[PDB]
Amino acid sequence: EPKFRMSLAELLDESRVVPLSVYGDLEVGISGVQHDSRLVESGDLFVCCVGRKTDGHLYLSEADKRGAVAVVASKEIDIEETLGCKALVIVEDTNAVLAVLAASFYRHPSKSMTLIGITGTNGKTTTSYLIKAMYEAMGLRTGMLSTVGYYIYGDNKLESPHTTPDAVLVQKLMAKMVHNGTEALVMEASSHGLALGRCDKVDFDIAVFTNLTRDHLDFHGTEEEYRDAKAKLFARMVDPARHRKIVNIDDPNAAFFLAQGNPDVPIVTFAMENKSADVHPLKFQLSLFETQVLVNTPQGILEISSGLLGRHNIYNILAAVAVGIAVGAPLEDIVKGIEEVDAVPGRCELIDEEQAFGVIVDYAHTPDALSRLLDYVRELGPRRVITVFGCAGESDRGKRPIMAKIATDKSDVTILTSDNPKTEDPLDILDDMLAGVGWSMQDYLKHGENDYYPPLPNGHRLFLHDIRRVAVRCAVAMGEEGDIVVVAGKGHETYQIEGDKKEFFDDREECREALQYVDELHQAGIDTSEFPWRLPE
Amino acid sequence: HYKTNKPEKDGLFCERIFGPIKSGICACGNYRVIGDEKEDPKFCEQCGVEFVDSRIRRYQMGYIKLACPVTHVWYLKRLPSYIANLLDKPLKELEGLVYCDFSFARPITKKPTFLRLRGLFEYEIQSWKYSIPLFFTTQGFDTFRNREISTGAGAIREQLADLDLRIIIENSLVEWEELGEEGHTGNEWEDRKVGRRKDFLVRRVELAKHFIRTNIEPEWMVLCLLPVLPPELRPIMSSDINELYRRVIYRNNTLTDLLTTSRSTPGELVMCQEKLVQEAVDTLLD
Amino acid sequence: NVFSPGELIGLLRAERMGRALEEAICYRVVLLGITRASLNTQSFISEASFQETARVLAKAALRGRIDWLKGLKENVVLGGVIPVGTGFKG
DNA sequence: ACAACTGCGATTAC
DNA sequence: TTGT
Repeated sequence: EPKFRMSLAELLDESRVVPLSVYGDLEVGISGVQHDSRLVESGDLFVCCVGRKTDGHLYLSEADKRGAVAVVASKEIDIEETLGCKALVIVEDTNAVLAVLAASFYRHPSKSMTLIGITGTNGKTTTSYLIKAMYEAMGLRTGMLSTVGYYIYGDNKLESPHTTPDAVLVQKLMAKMVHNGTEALVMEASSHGLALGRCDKVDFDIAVFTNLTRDHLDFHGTEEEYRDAKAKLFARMVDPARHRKIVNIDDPNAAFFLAQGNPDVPIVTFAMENKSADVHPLKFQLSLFETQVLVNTPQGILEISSGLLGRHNIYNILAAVAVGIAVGAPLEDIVKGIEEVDAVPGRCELIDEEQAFGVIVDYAHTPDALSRLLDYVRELGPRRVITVFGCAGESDRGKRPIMAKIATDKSDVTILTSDNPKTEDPLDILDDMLAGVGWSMQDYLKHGENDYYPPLPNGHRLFLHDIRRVAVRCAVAMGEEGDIVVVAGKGHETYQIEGDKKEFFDDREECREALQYVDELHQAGIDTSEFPWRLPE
Repeated sequence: HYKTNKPEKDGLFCERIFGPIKSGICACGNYRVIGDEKEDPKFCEQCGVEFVDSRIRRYQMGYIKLACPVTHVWYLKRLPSYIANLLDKPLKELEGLVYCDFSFARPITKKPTFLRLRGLFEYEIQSWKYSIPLFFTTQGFDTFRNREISTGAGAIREQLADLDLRIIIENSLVEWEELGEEGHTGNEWEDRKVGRRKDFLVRRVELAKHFIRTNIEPEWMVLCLLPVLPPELRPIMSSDINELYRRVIYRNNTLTDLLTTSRSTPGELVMCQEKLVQEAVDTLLD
Repeated sequence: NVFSPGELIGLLRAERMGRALEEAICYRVVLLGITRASLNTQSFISEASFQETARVLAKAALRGRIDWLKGLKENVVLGGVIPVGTGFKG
């Protein structure tokens, strides 16, 4: 039961699939037609996929190579040469073929059940799961797709290589879920996914943006392109008093997107400082474990969700409160959403529940994200802040000098180790990283030969190691009551690849084991205050 | 072979690795003529032995792979010790670390080291290491133990490998310039000690300067693999050469078996077998 | 950089270096006994390998010495024409 | 730690 | 042993 209404020629004819050239009929048995060649299977019709990377001719060639029964292209394609069925149809319109790839009954169920799209610059996945939990607590089962995993409908999420899967495959999965095992099929995609055409070819009941800013400026080539695409997709299928425009009023792109489309749709603002939005925290309970706020708004709920971040998580909770109150005016239904938001999701995972100092895992793969997370941790951090991260072999090396400096500036103790060697010497990239602060590997080592390891002129200590496991263990063993340790290498990843070999040993459980077993080293007498550990005799 | 007088396979007299025992004949049982007009395979598919005149056994060598490295007797245990000259560590310390189970804290100086032991001779392993291995991932502990305290034959190889001859000659010249200012004014014992130290420094400078420009590496003083003499040159009637060869082969394969058996094996047994292998290598060489 | 303390050089070479180099070269005459003299020669295979074979062999191996066969025993060991008498090409 | 005449021939013992 |  992968899909329906896609194994007959009349079903494709009713879907306005006019290719102007066909041989016989689509008599081959296919559960769901997929525009992408990889998503389609052998003996199944594959329509042309419209995209900047893969055009219609390349998609038809890949489909004919993979064994698709039908391949759509602008010119004549010899799909029957390496297919299971001789019948094929070449459509000269790539966009029309990609739109007709999804079955009529498949696209009608997901569009009729429900739909919730969340395309924001920052903090989109934090609000998508909150809205999904609110809809599940309301009494309607639904799923929210993310960049890590494509989840059209249901609690489970299917593995997808790209951040946004194929539109036809997503529609087929949503139809299969809505047929049995799911009551609603909400298709949520990011700004890039919405600009590509993944969530654009789906009737969105509610299209709100968590954070509107310059997204895909280098890809689309023009600012506010993703916001304009989202506004156009919302205006394509819009209903009166059904679409929600909850977004921060401080962002001009949010107001620009809300101005476009049907004006009969409900509009609201989730800004805290703005008085027109009527939303405000009105509480001082910020903490690393839970940050509860008493929202006082006429439309928003009273209680708020406990967020790990100071402003980002608070903004995500404020944006999700509107979607939670739209379904149910009572604030008691938002308890499950608040619990799911405080459940410490993947992005910027919270500290471990073991009795120990703060240890957080973040996916700071860029300098800006690293500096933002360091500022967020400095806001909450009462005492010394220790960070451990590494660059990527063969990544832009421009990033390397600055990041080390950005970490050494905010953090008093910084331990640098190779997070991903990726076919580059570990010591070779650590030297380029230390070049940002003015040191070299020869010095460090000479300073290292000395027990001193002299501290940075600003008064902070820098330390270098080549193995990530021992570095994380020393960072998790060097802690104080108020001090916090931040792991910024892989927030939502557990794969470490050194050269050709790939290991999955890296995980948060490795850090938890260090906090569990640090008591043995403490009782034995080992000193972790500095990188040169003092041992008995 | 037993009561067959035939060369055993993968042995000291093996036909496959060295060569055939008879000219034109092979261990498979089919005679062939080398250089014939008709196309003939150089070596039998069934038997590794090549079809060649049996003069190769005279000029053909072999090699035994050693699991634990060994140290050359000539460089180590002679009164002028080139290893003790290059590595300023005393000769007694090196002889202990080689023969009597000890530990060297820092054998690598070109890699990061978390532990701050920084000791020359560790007379015992009583230092806390069980809490350290459990804490770190066990595989991780294995990964860094080489940069950590090492024992037997890895510390010497890492010291000889990770070494800068220019820094060595610089420090030796500095120490030479420092000494000799007023040593002669002292007693005969103090003057003798200063003189001996100065001569040691000069020999160290000469050794390092020669090593700089001779396309020879001090790493090769510790033997990773041991060559085996050609069979004919040690013909079995049986020679001691071959008796010592059998002894070192037996000890080395027992060591390899103990190593491949399990990592949880006791260190005492493998260390004693390493000492036995090194003593057999010493008796074979000199 | 030219010479080290305790080295052994030739009298003519020492005088020619002293005439050329301003750098003070302090040298004193060591009368060398027959045996010592042999153990200190340009060839490691002819005169060095006569009393202490293993020592001079290890020393030449660690140094990387190169011997030019200008002596008799050197060609004798190699099994070639000795450059004496009929073996001297003129 | 190192070396202390040159070779030849006979036997018995391994 | 005798001396190096």
